[PDB]
Amino acid sequence: PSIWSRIVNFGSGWGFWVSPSLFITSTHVIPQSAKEFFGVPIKQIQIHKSGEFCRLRFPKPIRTDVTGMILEEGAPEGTVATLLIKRPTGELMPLAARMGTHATMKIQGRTVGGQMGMLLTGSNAKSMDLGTTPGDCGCPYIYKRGNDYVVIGVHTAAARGGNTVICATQGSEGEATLE
Amino acid sequence: APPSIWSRIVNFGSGWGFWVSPSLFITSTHVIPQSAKEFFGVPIKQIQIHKSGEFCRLRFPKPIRTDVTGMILEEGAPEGTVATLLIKRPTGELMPLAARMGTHATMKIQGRTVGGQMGMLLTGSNAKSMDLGTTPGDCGCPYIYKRGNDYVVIGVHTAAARGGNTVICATQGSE
Repeated sequence: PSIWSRIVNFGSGWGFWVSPSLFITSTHVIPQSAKEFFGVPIKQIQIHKSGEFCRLRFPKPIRTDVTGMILEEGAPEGTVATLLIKRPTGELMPLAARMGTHATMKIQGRTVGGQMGMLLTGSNAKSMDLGTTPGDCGCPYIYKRGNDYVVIGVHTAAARGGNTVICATQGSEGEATLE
Repeated sequence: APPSIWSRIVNFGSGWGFWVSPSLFITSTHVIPQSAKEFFGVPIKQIQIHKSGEFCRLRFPKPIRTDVTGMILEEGAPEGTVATLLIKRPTGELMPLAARMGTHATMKIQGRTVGGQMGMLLTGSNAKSMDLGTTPGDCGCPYIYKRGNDYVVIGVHTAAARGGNTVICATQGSE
C-alpha cells in the first residue's frame, strides 16, 4: 500500500499511522473533549503528550494493512527531510526541508519546541503549493535511510515568513550527568 | 493552482496533455498515440501538429474545450524560478511537485536523446519515485508558475533522470 494512506484526518489537522497500533499527531489538533478515537474508548488508549508531540497506542491493532515503521527522534543536522502534506482539496505535496538544530520558537503568546528546518522553496514558501499552512499540522516528516523510510516527527508550526518550520519530536535531549 | 488549471490536464495516449486554449493542446511527443487516426474526434489531417524537440503543439480547427480560457505560454522559464509540476495519477490523486528550473540542455535517458530545460525536484526524493516523485506515464503534465497575477505554463514533463532529482521540461524554444 501507499505511504500516503497512513496520513489521515484527525481533529482539526492530520495524523500518521506508524504501525497497526501506533498513531502520532500534533497536540494542538486533537479534539479538546472527545469520547472515542477510531471506535476505541479514550480510557483504553495509551496516550502520551510530550510537548507538541502526541502518540496513541491502542490495545488491539487498528490499521492491519500497514507495517511497522521506524520512529527516530529528529534527523542529523543537514539532512534534507520531506514533509508529506495532504490538503482537503485532494493534493499531495512532498516539500523538502533541510533540518537544523533543535530550538524553541515564540509563536502566539507561547513557545513551541522541536527541530528547526528550512524549506528548499525559499521565499516562495508564501505560495500555496510551495509552503505550509496551519491546517497541515500533524503531517509527518520523513527521510530515506538506505532503502527504508524513517519518520522523525510531525509538523507543528512555521515562522512568519513561512520558510522556517518546526518539527515536533518525541522529546528534547538534555546532556548527561555522569556518576 | 485553482481547479480550472487542474481541469485543463487530461489523459492522452500513453500519458497526459494540457489544454492551453479551447483550441490549442500541448503534450510530449513521447506519449503520442502513433497508430491513431483521430484526436478528440478530429482526423489527423485537420490538426496542425508542430513538434519542437519533445514538445508538441496541436492546433485544432474547431474549439474543443469551450469551458477553458486562454492562458500564457512561455518558451521556458527564467533560471532559478520555482515552478510546479502538476501530476495527475490514475488513482485520482493530485500531486503538485515543486521544481527549481535551470538551464536548457540535452541528455541521454534510457537510450533516447532528450533536450529541454532542466530542473531539480524539491521533494527530497529522487526524480524516479512512486510515492514521492515521477513515474513513466506522468509525461505530458505541465510545469506552471505564477508570474505576477498570471498562472503561466512553461512546458511539459518528458523525462526524469535515474539516480538523481533531475527532470526535463520540454519547452517550445530555447528562449
